[PDB]
Amino acid sequence: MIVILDNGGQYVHRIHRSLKYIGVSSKIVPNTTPLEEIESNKEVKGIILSGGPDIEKAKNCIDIALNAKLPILGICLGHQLIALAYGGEVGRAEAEEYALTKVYVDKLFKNVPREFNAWASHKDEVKKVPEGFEILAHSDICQVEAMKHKTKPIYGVQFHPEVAHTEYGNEILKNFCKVCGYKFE
Repeated sequence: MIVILDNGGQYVHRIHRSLKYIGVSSKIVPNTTPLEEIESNKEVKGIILSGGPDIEKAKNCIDIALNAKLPILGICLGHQLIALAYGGEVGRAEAEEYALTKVYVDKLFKNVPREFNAWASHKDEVKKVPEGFEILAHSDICQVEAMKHKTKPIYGVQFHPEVAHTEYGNEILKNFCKVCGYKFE
């Protein structure tokens, strides 16, 4: 089971519907869900922090990003929240509207080409990557399209892998799920 923190965005049900596509069970919980509740359910093998319009209403994800023992994928707001949580920096970015963005893989991306089109907003972006993290990908307009913690199973993506408009979206979700112990036969 994967747990999805609902940070309020339009694409949270889509996360559940894409994980289903690749045969991964998931459930949406409100983003005020204490970390203890999530980890007491031993079926939960990973966490997704969803997209969301307001970082100041998703403060509890910072607690989850720092303290969880399970793997974490942050998506857009969630990517920014992981960055903030380890003492990285977030700021206004280049363009608010969801658009197709060419992403360059600089190093999650098993079975994915070096360039691919991703569905992304750039209202906000990680300005400073925290200690213990490294950039996995970038676009022309965004230095940090994806990142991961070097030793902890924690991943962020500025773009929405759950949206069909993202090429290899389900492959990216599936690579995350493999880290969460999921077998794909």
